[PDB]
Amino acid sequence: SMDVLEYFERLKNRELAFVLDDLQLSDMVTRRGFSVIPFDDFDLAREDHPPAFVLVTRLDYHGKLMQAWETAKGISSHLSLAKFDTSPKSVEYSLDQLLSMDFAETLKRRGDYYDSVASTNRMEVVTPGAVLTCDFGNEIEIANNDVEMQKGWLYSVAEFFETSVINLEADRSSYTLNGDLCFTGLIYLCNRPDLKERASATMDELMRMSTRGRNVVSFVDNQIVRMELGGVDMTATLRELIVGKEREGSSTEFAMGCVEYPLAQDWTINSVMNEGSHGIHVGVGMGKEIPHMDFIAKGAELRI
Ligand SMILES: [Zn+2]
Ligand SMILES: [Zn+2]
Repeated sequence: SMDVLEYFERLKNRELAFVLDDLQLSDMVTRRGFSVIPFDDFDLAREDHPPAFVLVTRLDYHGKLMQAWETAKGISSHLSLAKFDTSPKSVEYSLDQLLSMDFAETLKRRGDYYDSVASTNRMEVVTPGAVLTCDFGNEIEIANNDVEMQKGWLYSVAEFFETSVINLEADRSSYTLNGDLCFTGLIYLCNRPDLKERASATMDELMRMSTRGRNVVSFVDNQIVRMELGGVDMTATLRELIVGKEREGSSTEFAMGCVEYPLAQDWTINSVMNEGSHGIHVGVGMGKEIPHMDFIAKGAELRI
């Protein structure tokens, strides 16, 4: 059972089997010094298989990987970009971001942030013109927090870049949000091709707006009640895409990014890498009938 830092040092040193699902992306990966093997040729089931990094670009392959979880018997994480933007531009950006960052530095902030959620009942997020409060319940649901990677467990890399609390069982099974959050940009995640066809165009509009000025999201009783992007109120567009669907405005994720990205971020690119941006991000939607939006505030400071 390999240690997480042991895993990523090998990733930095190109000592991992790079499993790839779209071979048209092979040249960009091999140009970065990795030996690539197609997805359908790597035996995740064999226990002696070498420690692997899987890049899933396609939703059908994202499903094939999920089919192999209970059968997996070795060491593997995977960067799942199938549910975000899967263009070469997004893929090159995601890999450049991952391969440039300081992993050990990221994992300790992550460890420290979990040392903060467990102890405290209240968190205050201060952004330039806003303050957000988070009241953790007595029973919080969290994303996998293993620091030594277990055998047969398919780790999503992203969960190594953030400390994430989520309201999965019910609307407020873990935490409640009241107040405002001024954020930098956003990403959005869709689990189905049906949803991605409907919302992607709109969500990309919202992302580009986020570059044009003040971004602010407001919560009352853990329900999103206002969404300002580029200094303009878009709450009407928010309601059209959440009303009458799933839990509507219920916040679904409260998480803390732990990555000091050395390379410039691009907030027009819907890549999961941006969710790990050092700071705070809030989640709305489950990616089923509403895209799971993540309003990400970078330089945000925390208060207990
Ligand atoms: Zn998150
Ligand atoms: Zn999220």
